[PDB]
Amino acid sequence: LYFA
Amino acid sequence: HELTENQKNRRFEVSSSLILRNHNEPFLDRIVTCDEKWILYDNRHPKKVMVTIWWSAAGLIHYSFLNPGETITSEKYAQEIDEMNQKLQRLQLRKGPILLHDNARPHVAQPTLQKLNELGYEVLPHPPYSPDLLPTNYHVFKHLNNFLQGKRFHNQQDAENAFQEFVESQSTDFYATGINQLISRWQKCVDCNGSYF
Ligand SMILES: [Mg+2]
Repeated sequence: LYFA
Repeated sequence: HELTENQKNRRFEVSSSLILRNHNEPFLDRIVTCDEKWILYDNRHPKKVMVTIWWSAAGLIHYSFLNPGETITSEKYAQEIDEMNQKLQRLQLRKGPILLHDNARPHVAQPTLQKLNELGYEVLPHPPYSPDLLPTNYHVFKHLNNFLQGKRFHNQQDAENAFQEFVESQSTDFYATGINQLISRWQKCVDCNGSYF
């Protein structure tokens, strides 16, 4: 996953 | 640049070693990477502003523009790494980060090296004359060049605002693309015996  | 035999050898050695390292123990997810670029005011002496962008596969971490008064020194780059690291710490809310950056003098001098050691950063081997192996350059900057063609800024603020719109334009997987391409680019480098590819 990727940054909020 | 016309690569010498020693330069191709270094590219081949680092490429081959990094592909095997990642196969043995994948580390792409821990990479933080960066580069500097001069952004011209007129994209159709000439005014320009330098930007430094820091990012990982997860996304944008930090970027900054070189301001009046400021000098492009290892002292300045150390302070930038500290600020970047605070942002990464907020954004990551487990193995330590690995910085991939080129051999520009500030990157490889004190007190940059001590800052990296103090904050727990490994530095990834990177061969000279290899922007094709530096993701900020082959990925982010390539797409930024496309974006700036062929705009005209009046001041530093307009140039900053266009970089901001560029960054904010990108989808959530954009960064991962650049990072993940490393494996294929290391291999192409090996395939071409350390030459460009
Ligand atoms: Mg550079």
